[PDB]
Amino acid sequence: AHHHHHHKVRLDPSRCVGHAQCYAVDPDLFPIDDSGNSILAEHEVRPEDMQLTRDGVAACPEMALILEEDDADVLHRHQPAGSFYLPRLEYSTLPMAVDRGVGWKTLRDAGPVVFMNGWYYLTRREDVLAALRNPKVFSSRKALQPPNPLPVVPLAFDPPEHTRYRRILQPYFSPAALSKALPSLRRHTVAMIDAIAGRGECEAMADLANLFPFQLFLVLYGLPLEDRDRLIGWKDAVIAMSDRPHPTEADVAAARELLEYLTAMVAERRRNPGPDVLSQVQIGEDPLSEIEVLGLSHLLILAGLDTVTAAVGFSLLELARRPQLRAMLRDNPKQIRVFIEEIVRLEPSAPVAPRVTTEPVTVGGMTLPAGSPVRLCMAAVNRDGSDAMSTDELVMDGKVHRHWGFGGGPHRCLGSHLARLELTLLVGEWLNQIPDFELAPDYAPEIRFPSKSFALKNLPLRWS
Ligand code: HEM
Ligand code: F3S
Ligand code: NI
Ligand code: NI
Ligand code: NI
Ligand code: NI
Ligand code: NI
Ligand code: NI
Repeated sequence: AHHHHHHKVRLDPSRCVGHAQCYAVDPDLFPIDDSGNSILAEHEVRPEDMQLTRDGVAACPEMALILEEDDADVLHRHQPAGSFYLPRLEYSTLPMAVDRGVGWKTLRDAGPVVFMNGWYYLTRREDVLAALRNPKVFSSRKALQPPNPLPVVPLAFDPPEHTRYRRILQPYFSPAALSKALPSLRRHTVAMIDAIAGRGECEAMADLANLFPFQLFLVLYGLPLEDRDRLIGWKDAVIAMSDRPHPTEADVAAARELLEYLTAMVAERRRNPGPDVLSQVQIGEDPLSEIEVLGLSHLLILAGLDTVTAAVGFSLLELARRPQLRAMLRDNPKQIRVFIEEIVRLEPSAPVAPRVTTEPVTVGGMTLPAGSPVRLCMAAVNRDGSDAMSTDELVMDGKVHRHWGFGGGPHRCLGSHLARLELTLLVGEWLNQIPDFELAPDYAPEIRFPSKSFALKNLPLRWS
């Protein structure tokens, strides 16, 4: 018994991509810099800190924190294809509409690699996590730019270009940076909840979730608040047309009007820079060009808003069904954060990441030729059952869980800190003013499937 070995924890710097989940477990044990990346220095773990240290190590989706036995001494020194049968499924008949767990289980069980409708889906954690970390082989640039001259900054870039974009942009998107915005975001969120509360009922998607992200976006980036509904309209049309081989005249015009609006905004920020993000990325040691900030602005609008909308809906749905959970969470920011992580783990708004391979690669004993289109199944991995943080159930055990709902590897969601901030604000201020509410009768929650959204079609709520 009494040979109790002590432990040390260290950071593998090549694995950290700044998820900052470790910091959420304990900010003093797991410090981060102004870009949201761990600055933990290797050290002996105090016996009283062992459980929180294990929790932080368990929270990192890149496995970048390593706990090892502190056992160095004078003797023990520490040095400083086989598969030819391709499974095929039809995407559109996966059982997704009612229960994502049943849907991803159907896909997972067909095999490590499943061909559906032109794409190779990688369904298994080993392959997905490895592929996310291997941008040389699994390229984002080859997959994620429409043949559109406006660069999709930073989504459609590989290292080293991608690395520069992340170095430049992460200081503006970190927990430290966004904390300065929180009084503003909280004030606007309180106002939105107050508009809802006095009604006694809503259809939460159309009435709140569809509006809340763009409202806060305008506040964050200093855009005119009266432009919200025009901008939502443009966003909705440009999202809808991305799937269309032959966009309508209304589609083309919507895209043109959004481009013209953002072009004028970006040019004005370059002429008269203020203490805002879109101004400041355009000056300093390594400036972004106007076209780069324009591409970034389009990406934030088209990818950072409907994702939060969808997560709002799932958050309110689950609270509506669970009265005792509502009561625990109210005025409980630490457990609200636990809850929001479970919602993103179980109902990630972008459940797969597309890539194109640059060289042959063997996955599941199967070799995929160079140039293969590949979808990495984050959502399925989040539910693969391989540990207690990976079930199909909502798990409220007081701990921050690792998951891949915000992606992983270098493209890990740039807005992940913001998404968590907005979702925890919403849940907290909803429960503050609307502690008890229920689903309207005869409601069955479903997503629209197959489609470009994994969000609830609607969410009818009622209260007194
Ligand atoms: C719950 C809400 C959100 C979820 C589930 C989500 C999910 C994701 C995922 C999985 C990726 C990686 C895609 C890939 O590897 O190809 C990603 C990338 C990205 N997301 Fe988020 N997102 C959310 C909210 C936001 C917000 C609020 C913003 C900013 C306003 C945003 C901006 C971005 C950007 C700029 C990237 C590209 C990062 C890069 O390629 O380096 N997202 N998102
Ligand atoms: S910030 Fe922390 S959660 Fe992981 S990716 Fe870096 S050690
Ligand atoms: Ni002993
Ligand atoms: Ni002894
Ligand atoms: Ni001792
Ligand atoms: Ni040990
Ligand atoms: Ni050792
Ligand atoms: Ni030993």
